[PDB]
Amino acid sequence: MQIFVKTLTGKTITLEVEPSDTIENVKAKIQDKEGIPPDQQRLIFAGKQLEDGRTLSDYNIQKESTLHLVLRL
Amino acid sequence: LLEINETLVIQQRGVRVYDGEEKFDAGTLLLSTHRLIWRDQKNNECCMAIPLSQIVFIEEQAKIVVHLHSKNSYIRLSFKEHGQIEFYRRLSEEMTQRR
Repeated sequence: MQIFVKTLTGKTITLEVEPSDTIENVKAKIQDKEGIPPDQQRLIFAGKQLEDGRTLSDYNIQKESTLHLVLRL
Repeated sequence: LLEINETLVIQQRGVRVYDGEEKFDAGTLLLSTHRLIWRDQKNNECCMAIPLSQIVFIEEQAKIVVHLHSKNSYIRLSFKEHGQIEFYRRLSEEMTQRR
């Protein structure tokens, strides 16, 4: 499946991933095409913040979902 | 100024609204089940903002920050008159189930 991580610019990163994928892994993809260090990333999902050592599966994220990216203050 | 099926959560005063970092606006922020209402000190143009469905993520800075959407990503709210974290609690709880 492929999910999308929208930035607060309205930019959308189309990421191809699997449910076995972890959040930091996802942040790796982000950085391999947006510059953003994983240190500053915060993948949001319906308000809930997504912690690193947890696979997408744990958050019950499905195909074509939409997550958001918000830089640490 | 509330819509049908929309109900009040809490009204708290002494709020300020900063853009990025600012050398604000005083008044009273009012949260609701669907909107983030803001009634100003100067009644002439009283009652403005009402996102809540767009606010992507909220947090604490040191005051509560709100990423509502070259330009700033958020606005932040300062609670001069005590009423912080009773609001943070109710703003997170309500905002997350507003999808």
